[PDB]
Amino acid sequence: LPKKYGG
Amino acid sequence: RLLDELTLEGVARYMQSERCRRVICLVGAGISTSAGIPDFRSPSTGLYDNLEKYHLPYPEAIFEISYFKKHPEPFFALAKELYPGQFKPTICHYFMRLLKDKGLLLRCYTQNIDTLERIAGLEQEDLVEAHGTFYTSHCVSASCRHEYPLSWMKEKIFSEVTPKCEDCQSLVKPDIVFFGESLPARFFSCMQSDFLKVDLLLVMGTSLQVQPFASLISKAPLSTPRLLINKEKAGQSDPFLGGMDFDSKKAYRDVAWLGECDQGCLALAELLGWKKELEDLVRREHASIDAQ
Ligand SMILES: *C(=O)C(C)(C)CSCCCCCCCCCCCC
Ligand SMILES: [Zn+2]
Repeated sequence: LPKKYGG
Repeated sequence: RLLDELTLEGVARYMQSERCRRVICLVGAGISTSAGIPDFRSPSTGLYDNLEKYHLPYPEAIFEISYFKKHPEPFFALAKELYPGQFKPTICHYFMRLLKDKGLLLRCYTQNIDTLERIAGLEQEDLVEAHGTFYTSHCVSASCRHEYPLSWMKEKIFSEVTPKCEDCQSLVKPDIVFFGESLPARFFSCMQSDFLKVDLLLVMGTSLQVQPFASLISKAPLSTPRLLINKEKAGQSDPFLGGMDFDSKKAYRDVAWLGECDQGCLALAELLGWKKELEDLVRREHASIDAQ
């Protein structure tokens, strides 16, 4: 699953 | 078009018609500021400003999972500084409880971690907490994962004792999504099902700037009306990088009510004939919280 990033 | 006019009155009439059965709410920090909860993703809040004494490799390290697991003390020191004095949900939160009571709430997707949706009476099934929540915490060891309630976590934060698991003595972390952690599987699974079923999108207190949450508005069926209740207009295509269309001659389903989220939800409840119900619920729940 996608990881949490700034954007 | 489903709305007879692109106004709050048009949305209220649609909500009262047989066509509007299932509402999805998308909410952000703007629905909790009147509860005293600051916007944690706003540079104006200054989260990254006074971190000198922690000697971090970079300011954002205080919210990154790998750094946290090695050096959790800075995060918990900041959590004590920012911990709210009270958890009293807003008119906006209780408006969503009314939606639930009346069988209209399909789901609330929230970017907030402050637990106010739950206090206001939304249940786990009703919620997609896109960035997790402080409501529960877990031992970080994969083989253990003991769960702890917020009262347990609060006590550790305020006594300045780094929270450790009573079973295995690993760190215990609030269930918010740190940078570098996976976003919740529930966010993607619910999105794939809910937006097949939605009749109205109620977007409140979010500037729709943080992904993937902001892309939820593009998941609505083309006919589904979308109402923004927010201090500022948001969600339109970006003339540079590039969406909501409130104002063009091609606009047909998006409506912006600009003002405080509480006043917008109050105005909508009033049009719906729910104002007394909402006042009575809020005053009762606030009285109950003030009396704890
Ligand atoms: C991702 O964008 C996250 C989830 C990290 C944004 S939250 C960033 C700031 C968190 C500060 C720690 C919380 C302070 C205490 C809040 C208690 C609420 C119940
Ligand atoms: Zn454990």
